Amino acid sequence: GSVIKKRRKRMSKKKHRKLLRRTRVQRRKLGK
Amino acid sequence: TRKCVFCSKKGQTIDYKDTALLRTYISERGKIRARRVTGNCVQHQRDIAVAVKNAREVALLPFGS
Amino acid sequence: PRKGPAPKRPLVNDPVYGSQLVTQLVNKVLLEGKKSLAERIVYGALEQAREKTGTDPVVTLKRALDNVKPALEVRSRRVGGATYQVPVEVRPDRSTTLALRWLVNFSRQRREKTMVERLANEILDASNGLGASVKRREDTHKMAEANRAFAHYRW
Amino acid sequence: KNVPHGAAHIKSTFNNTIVSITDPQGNVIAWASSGHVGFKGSRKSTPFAAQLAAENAARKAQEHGVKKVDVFVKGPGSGRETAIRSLQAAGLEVGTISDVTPQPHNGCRPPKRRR
RNA sequence: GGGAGACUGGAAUUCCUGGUGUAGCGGUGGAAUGCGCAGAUAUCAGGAGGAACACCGGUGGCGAAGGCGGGUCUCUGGGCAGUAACUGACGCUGAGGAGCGAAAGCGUGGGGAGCGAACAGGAUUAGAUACCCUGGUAGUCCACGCCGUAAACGGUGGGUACUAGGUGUGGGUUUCCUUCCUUGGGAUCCGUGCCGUAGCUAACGCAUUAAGUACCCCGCCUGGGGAGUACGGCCGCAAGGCUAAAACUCAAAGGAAUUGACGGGGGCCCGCACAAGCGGCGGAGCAUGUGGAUUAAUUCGAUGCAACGCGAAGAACCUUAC
Repeated sequence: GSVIKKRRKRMSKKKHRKLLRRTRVQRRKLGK
Repeated sequence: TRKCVFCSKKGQTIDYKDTALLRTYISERGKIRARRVTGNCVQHQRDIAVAVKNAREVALLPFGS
Repeated sequence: PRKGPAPKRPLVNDPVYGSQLVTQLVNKVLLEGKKSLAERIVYGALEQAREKTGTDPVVTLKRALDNVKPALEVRSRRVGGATYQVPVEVRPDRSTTLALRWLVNFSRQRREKTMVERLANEILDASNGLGASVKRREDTHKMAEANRAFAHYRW
Repeated sequence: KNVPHGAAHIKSTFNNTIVSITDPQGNVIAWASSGHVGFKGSRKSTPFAAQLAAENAARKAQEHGVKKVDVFVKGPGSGRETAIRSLQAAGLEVGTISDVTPQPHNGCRPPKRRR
């Protein structure tokens, strides 16, 4: 295969983990 | 790769006390000689190796000059 | 170059002295197409070596043939990434040049006016083999044996 | 003092070169490095620098009367044969050449690689 | 070198102690930060502690996969070959389910030599939250638990039967000559590689270790983004893992190979391109031409090699365009 498909999916993965980190404390609040 | 003497009906028994037999297959500096040059088989190289190694530990051969 | 050259001009035997070894120098020391004036000096420079020492110019051939004989020196290369030196066998053309650069070409600086009596004086000193020019021959001698055991490359 | 026989320890890395002349036991009687010669910076590793350091260290050792020296080299520096040949030029009349470089039996972890 | 427990060996790095010993050491494309001058680096002797095991060692061995090599003892799993003694289809696959599962990460308790995410300075740079350098904490290590994911790749599910061979290599059996050793050759069983027919493939290529010819059972796929995301649920101390959509939007996203172009990719070969040799420029004075400028104009061009005694092979007026 080609690596473009992998770094296309990698960016969505990398961006999403950042979103969970930033909203880590807020998620534990509305999760009550 | 001339032949494996040890691997001879007419071949000695490898012991960790026969310092003499081992000198033949260790270098000038402890190195255990390879099998490409020595020529021995796989099974018996494995022997010389465990021998040279045990010997060195009972202080009968240099851990490397 | 890339294939191998040839010796183009021939070392013609001298007309009056019959030695291509002299022919080596009369053309080695030279000027702007001045083989006329070069004829004047090259016979007017061993002229004192004929009379001031008293020995004939054939003897002038003999003394300067054997007095200044570097004949083997060293040379640089890329080896060592530095100025590593290895001895090399050299034709005596680079040997008389070692003295020519301090010869009658450079003998002006000593307080020696009266044109060619000084240029005869230097080639007189060239016969001597202990004069001014042989210092570089000695300088490269001590340099060659400074890296005495540097010939194992042997180019 | 007065010791006729001694040992020379040359350590030559990619950055420097250290020469110390010692008694047969190991006590240092004269040491000189490339930085003590006068070089400073990237020039310590050059073959020229090692040649001068051996020349200087040998000169100090001759002042204490050493006549013959036994040489042990150690390190991957370029100035190893140059350090030896300089000891010959000073006239220390070296003995036997040896080589003692510490190679581990896969012991400690080497540092991170360079990019 | 299949696995678990216990004991144990030395070479090196670090640190401590004591000699010898002065002025540097370290680092890089170059440096500085840093360590020293209170005795560093170097060097000899003694000691402390932790981690990994040069040579053997490889396109070799073992394990279902992950993975597994310093030595010895104890306990234990699997495999192959030979004899056909034994039961007599007891086989194969296997939805859910259960166990094992590199590394990082989490908890409680030890340990910490080197290396070192984060963190400090030093440097490069227009800027350095980087590459480079000097330091450095969790971690890397051990005991008991948890996590359950990787390019966890041969990117190739398991079983079975058949279909030209040649050459290597690792185990176990045996006929033809015998020295009576074994790389003597011969045949057969089981691994592991390279090449190569029939055949297959879009092509690359696979090719008795099939991606060929057939049968049985399981998993999975149905255009690209949104998205392996949200919502609901299960598991988890936490990090998060598993099952898994829709609105909207695009007319493509893709796999293989050909030809050019390009590379701060490689090889080879030529040229006064270097090396051999001679003479100059660069230092002085003056001629020319450009730039910087002052000015009323100091006409218009040319600008790197491939502009600069160039459009000029003729500016006292004309030339001349200011």
